[PDB]
Amino acid sequence: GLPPGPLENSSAKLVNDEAHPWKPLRPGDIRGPCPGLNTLASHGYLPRNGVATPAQIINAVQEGFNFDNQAAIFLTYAAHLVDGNLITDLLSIGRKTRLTGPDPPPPASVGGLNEHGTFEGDASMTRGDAFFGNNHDFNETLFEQLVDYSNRFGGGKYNLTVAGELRFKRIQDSIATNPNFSFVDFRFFTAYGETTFPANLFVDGRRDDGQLDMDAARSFFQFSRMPDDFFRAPSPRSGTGVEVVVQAHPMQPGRNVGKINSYTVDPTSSDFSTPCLMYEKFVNITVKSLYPNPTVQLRKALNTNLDFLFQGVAAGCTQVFPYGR
Ligand code: HEM
Ligand SMILES: CCCCCC/C=C\CCCCCCCC(=O)O
Ligand SMILES: *[C@@H]1O[C@H](CO)[C@@H](O)[C@H](O)[C@H]1NC(C)=O
Ligand SMILES: *[C@@H]1O[C@H](CO)[C@@H](O)[C@H](O)[C@H]1NC(C)=O
Ligand SMILES: *[C@@H]1O[C@H](CO)[C@@H](O)[C@H](O)[C@H]1NC(C)=O
Ligand SMILES: *[C@@H]1O[C@H](CO)[C@@H](O)[C@H](O)[C@H]1NC(C)=O
Ligand SMILES: *[C@@H]1O[C@H](CO)[C@@H](O)[C@H](O)[C@H]1NC(C)=O
Ligand SMILES: [Cl-]
Ligand SMILES: [Mg+2]
Repeated sequence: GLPPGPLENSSAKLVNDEAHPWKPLRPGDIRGPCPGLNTLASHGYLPRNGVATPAQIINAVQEGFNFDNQAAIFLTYAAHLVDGNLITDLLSIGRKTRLTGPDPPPPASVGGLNEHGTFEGDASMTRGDAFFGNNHDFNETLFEQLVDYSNRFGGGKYNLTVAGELRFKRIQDSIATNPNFSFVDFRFFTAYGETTFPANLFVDGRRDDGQLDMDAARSFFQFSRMPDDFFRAPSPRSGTGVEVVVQAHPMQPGRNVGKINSYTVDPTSSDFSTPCLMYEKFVNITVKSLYPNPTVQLRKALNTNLDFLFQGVAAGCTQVFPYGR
């Protein structure tokens, strides 16, 4: 289906309401590395089994959290192109599942949001690096480090100042311990934006003061659960304040080169000075590598989802056509 448009009414409102109660997981229900999508699934804004269409994800992030339309389109179609089934139009918000339907040929993985190095990647705040065995489950030790950083830099709340310090701490922890640490291109961009989302979208919309309390933080990050009486944000937003997080500790894109403490800058990577290059590499290298020579029906589904992705790309970038027009 076509990407949904913006909300007709973007006011703050109760989203933890009678039609969207929290429920625990049933056998087979899928949760993944994103506390936002996990919460929408666990309140029935998404299918509770954690398998959804791109149109369902965009409608859910808008309706439940007031995620802005352009950000919703960009992230949802990027995730879907690399992790979703383009023929069935289904994406797992976590593990690979037969529920997304018959797989395309390799090297396409259709691995769900849990797939390392497509969307998901290293130096997550509350999830471990894939090298350490689990890139998707809530991690109590890492959450307690978020709490400690909130206590030291946020007077006990998570805010953009905390985000700037913890983002850097998590990068330095991956450099020191993950010999395969990768922090380039799409992950370099998304890792900074994600640190703003708790301050912008998990804060009750009646306050909208960017100060997330640790009870609410644990409820979203661990239990995929809105606070009792949670109001969504009072206007559409996604990553506003990311400039504060970058400014705290500016980093160049790079990777460890098969050993700890070997962080080597990659001059072929996009960075914040080359946002259009991030889009071009994502399509020309990442998507094309999964679907190098697609059959007629896949090519058509790729071209449709690539058009939708471009709708979420900031004005002033040129659309690229890896399978022609
Ligand atoms: C619109 C579509 C969305 C997609 C496709 C998506 C996908 C993802 C993925 C794959 C990750 C894992 C990246 C990583 O840390 O390795 C992630 C992280 C995250 N997402 Fe989402 N997300 C979306 C929307 C949102 C929304 C609406 C929120 C909040 C309301 C949100 C909050 C987060 C947070 C806080 C993290 C970081 C978790 C951490 O580092 O501990 N996302 N998202
Ligand atoms: C734009 C904020 C920088 C980092 C935050 C994570 C990335 C995406 C948030 C939504 C922006 C969607 C369009 C970006 C434009 C582009 O891809 O060139
Ligand atoms: C918009 O939503 C608000 C509360 O969420 C409500 O008070 C108002 O009546 C709504 N506007 C329309 C167009 O219905
Ligand atoms: C290691 O990094 C490579 C790409 O640099 C990636 O393909 C691979 O999945 C990573 N593995 C883990 C578990 O980090
Ligand atoms: C959580 O993260 C810590 C710190 O990186 C790690 O040592 C631990 O093995 C992870 N897993 C669990 C289940 O706590
Ligand atoms: C985070 O909270 C601390 C303590 O209240 C404060 O000094 C700092 O200015 C806050 N930062 C933001 C961006 O709100
Ligand atoms: C992507 O491929 C297009 C041609 O399809 C080309 O114009 C563009 O320069 C490429 N961008 C890269 C590799 O960054
Ligand atoms: Cl919007
Ligand atoms: Mg991760």
